[PDB]
Amino acid sequence: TIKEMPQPKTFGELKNLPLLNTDKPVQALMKIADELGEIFKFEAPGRVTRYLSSQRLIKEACDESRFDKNLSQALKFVRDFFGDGLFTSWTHEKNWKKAHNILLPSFSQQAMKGYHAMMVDIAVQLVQKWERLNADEHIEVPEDMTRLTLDTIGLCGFNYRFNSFYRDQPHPFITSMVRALDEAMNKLQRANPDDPAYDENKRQFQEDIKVMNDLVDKIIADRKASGEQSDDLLTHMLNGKDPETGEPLDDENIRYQIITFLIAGHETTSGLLSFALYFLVKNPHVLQKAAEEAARVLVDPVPSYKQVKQLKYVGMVLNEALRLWPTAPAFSLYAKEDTVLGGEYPLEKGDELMVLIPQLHRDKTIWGDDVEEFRPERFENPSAIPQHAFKPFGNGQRACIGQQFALHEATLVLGMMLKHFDFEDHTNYELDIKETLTLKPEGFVVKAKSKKIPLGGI
Ligand code: HEM
Ligand SMILES: CCCCCCCCCCCCCCCC(=O)O
Repeated sequence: TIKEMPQPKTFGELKNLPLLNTDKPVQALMKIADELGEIFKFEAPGRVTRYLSSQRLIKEACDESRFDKNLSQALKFVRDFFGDGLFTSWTHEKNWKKAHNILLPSFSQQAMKGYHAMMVDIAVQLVQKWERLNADEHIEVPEDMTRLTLDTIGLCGFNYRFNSFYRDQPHPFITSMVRALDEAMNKLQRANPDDPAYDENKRQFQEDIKVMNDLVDKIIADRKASGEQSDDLLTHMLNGKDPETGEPLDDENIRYQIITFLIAGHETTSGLLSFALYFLVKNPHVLQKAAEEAARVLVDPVPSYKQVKQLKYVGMVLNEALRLWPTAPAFSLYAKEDTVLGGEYPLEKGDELMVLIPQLHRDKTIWGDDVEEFRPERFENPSAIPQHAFKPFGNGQRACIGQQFALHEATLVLGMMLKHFDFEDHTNYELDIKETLTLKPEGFVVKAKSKKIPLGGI
């Protein structure tokens, strides 16, 4: 001995399923995890997942020799349109490593230096929009963040312009992405999909996916012509060949990586830049500190690569935002063999472990008692932080390929936002967190008066 494991309330045949009959499943699971602690079992009709909340257990699950990435029920649903791309394939699925190798040089420090110019293009457009608002007006934060993040990935990665800033409503691709992620979440809590009560759902689902796939076609079409060709993420998808297998990617898989990187390459970064600004307005002193570093370092009209790299405190602000609200709030692992977790819990081959990231980031035994407060200075000495305490970019070889992309874009943009503007929480915003598997504040609005510093170029 050995336990034994805590389980939340059950509802007969459906077991734990009713508990997440909410538009906010992750957040509910955090509250469940507040009461039950480090580990709890969740069972739905014919599936069982153990949710982990503590560093001492999550460090173990992060042992790549014992546990490997698992497609959760969530990821299996996302696989309907993510296909067999990097996010939704098994580690030992031929197409994972093949694509990993092929696409990896598109995230090397030399690619970032080359993505910078286009990152600034989109950032300048956002600043300009904010500069051009009338005094009677406010900024819709996540809406504008999504505008930036999608346009950024679309240009740096595909040399395609979404022109999100030439639209006052969300881009159709986003509307369709949100509806498709929204359904994926809503299949988690129904376990009766056949029912023609869900006939309209799968009709709109297929409608959304076609909208997404129609865009990919335009992206590929634009590439074939072009001429003055770039050397970006798409160029590697078409021309790169994998040393191990000696193979290029097949067209079926390319289509899936375009959809994967268009979605996973912006959505969570949008959430990050939203949550980051929110915390900064709720915490006006750290904002000031961030504004000072911004102003001191960004001495040119347009930031260089080296200058973003110098925005140290901004980096800490984004990390602390990732601590409290990691925008991809969970990842799944399975036991490679029969094993015992933390000396107390016996697991069978292929049992599921969901890492509840936000709860991991609130483990008092790691972060000290003040876990709920926003304090970027925690990351002044990361060496003190134990291994596998901070995991907002996943784990191991299945960790986020686009991590430095997200951060660099988020650092540049937040840095520029703070140089050019003073922000005001005019409505005194109360945090509502929308759940689309990913996490993002809903209705978060602010006002910005211009610091009237000039811009433009590069
Ligand atoms: C704050 C911004 C971001 C967050 C919080 C984030 C979060 C994550 C997490 C938690 C995983 C691991 C998934 C899992 O274990 O199931 C992951 C993997 C991945 N992310 Fe990100 N990500 C971010 C930015 C990006 C960007 C900008 C891209 C595209 C350039 C991207 C593309 C991917 C891909 C392709 C994988 C899976 C790769 C593989 O398995 O080889 N991510 N991300
Ligand atoms: C942009 C890529 C999207 C991939 C999804 C990443 C977010 C992790 C999944 C969160 C779902 C958590 C809800 C619990 C689901 C359940 O057990 O029923």
